[PDB]
Amino acid sequence: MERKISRIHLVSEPSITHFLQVSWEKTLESGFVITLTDGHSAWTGTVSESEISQEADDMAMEKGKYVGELRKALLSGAGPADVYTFNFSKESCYFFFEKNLKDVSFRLGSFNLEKVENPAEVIRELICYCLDTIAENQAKNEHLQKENERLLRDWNDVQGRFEKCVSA
Amino acid sequence: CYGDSYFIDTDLNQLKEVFSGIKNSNEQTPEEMASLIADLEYRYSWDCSPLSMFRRHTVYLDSYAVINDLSTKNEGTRLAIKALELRFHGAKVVSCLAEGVSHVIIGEDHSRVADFKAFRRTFKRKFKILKESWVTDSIDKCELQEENQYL
Repeated sequence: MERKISRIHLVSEPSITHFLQVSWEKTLESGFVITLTDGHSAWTGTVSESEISQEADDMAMEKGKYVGELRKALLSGAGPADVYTFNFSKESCYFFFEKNLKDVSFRLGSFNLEKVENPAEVIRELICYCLDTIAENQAKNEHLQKENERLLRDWNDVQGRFEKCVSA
Repeated sequence: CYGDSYFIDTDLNQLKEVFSGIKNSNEQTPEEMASLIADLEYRYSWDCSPLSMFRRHTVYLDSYAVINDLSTKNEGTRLAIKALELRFHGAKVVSCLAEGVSHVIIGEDHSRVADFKAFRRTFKRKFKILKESWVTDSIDKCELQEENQYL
């Protein structure tokens, strides 16, 4: 069980960012779960292997390359790599990410979204996971600093020993 | 005056003993000693040994950010160990880029290579520019590998 959080902008309300979470079990091929949140109310959606296969039928292009494009769009958030725009019609429940290549436009996918009765639970679990990750990374950082200090000490000792041997 | 004899031959142990006979001698200065080293080598072809073949070469390192500055040491990099190894091989390590320097070692950074070349063109005696890997290989051969391939 793994998941990722990312920041996306909406054309309708550019001034205000929205936060997108994508969670998968083993790999994106089987499917995953998506939630969109904005601090007040959130929507959710699901995707299974059947859905990705239908979309791949629509686009007639490699399964894995579609999966990788989705990976970069939803997880990497790499602006330098051909920025593209995520639009959302809230009332119509249509959250789609249009790809804007130079003088070319593509519709990458279609989606439907449903309003969760309790957005509080999701907007709490998000930040709780975040704080847990922060604590784990702080612990790992401390351990790595300790080990790096040990390595520097050993390097200095070995340098001194080499120097003494050459002097002798 | 010491143990060793004139007429009869002497073997390893004997030499050891006669050396143990003499207490010590520290009336010479480093320059002198090195000079004599070289001299006897030239007199009796002592350069075939795996080491000391660098004795005839003065080696400078690009271990400083500012050439001919002694206040900007870059200790903490492989270059340092390289230099020390050169010293272990008998290479006369020189902290200052003197006109008599024969070998100069440059690491992964080439930013200052041009400057080195200029200095070479300024010197009556030219010193070949060498990389760090040259020695790192030549050690295994215990011999002076051709510098051209490593120019």
